[PDB]
Amino acid sequence: MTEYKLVVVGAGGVGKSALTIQLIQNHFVDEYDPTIEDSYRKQVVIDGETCLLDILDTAGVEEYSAMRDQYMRTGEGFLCVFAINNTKSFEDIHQYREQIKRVKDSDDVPMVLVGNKCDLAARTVESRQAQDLARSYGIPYIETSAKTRQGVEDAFYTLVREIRQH
Ligand SMILES: Nc1nc2c(ncn2[C@@H]2O[C@H](COP(=O)(O)OP(=O)(O)NP(=O)(O)O)[C@@H](O)[C@H]2O)c(=O)[nH]1
Ligand SMILES: [Ca+2]
Ligand SMILES: [Mg+2]
Ligand SMILES: [Mg+2]
Repeated sequence: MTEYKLVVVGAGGVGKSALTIQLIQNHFVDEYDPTIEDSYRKQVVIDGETCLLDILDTAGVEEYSAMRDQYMRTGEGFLCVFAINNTKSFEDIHQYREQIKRVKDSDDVPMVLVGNKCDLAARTVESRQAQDLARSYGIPYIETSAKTRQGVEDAFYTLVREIRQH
């Protein structure tokens, strides 16, 4: 049926893999195993439409992000993830937005800004600060927790709804 190619990007350790695995496999990965490039596929019904989700989980660690650019080129929408307890990952979003623009050769790419680890209390990125960044990009800001599942489905489904507006 209809297929949506989603790509999850962001700094190392922000929770890209945990988010993807929680969405697809329904469990929380507690350990930290740096990702090279992994893909997941699953048939789901989103807003009444039966579709195929192809999610590319990318590397956030520089040393493991070799051919990242090439893997991303096929993506139709991107989840730009940072962790609410990692100010540097939030400041890093700028770099991922630029990479996406290069990979897609477009300044109009479906995207969603995601502030992950919202279950943690050492918050250094306030909601309003992220809402403002998202507003400047003209995209939605959603907070998530791969641990509790809060906002996880919302984040991924919202990205699909953004692709549909493209
Ligand atoms: N409390 C909490 N921990 C989280 C959350 N998401 C991820 N983590 C934890 O953060 C660590 C890194 O998560 P991981 O998904 O591997 O991050 P990544 O962005 O995929 N890293 P990499 O880019 O190297 O592939 C793990 O110990 C994981 O359990 C969350 O929502 N809440
Ligand atoms: Ca391990
Ligand atoms: Mg990972
Ligand atoms: Mg501050």
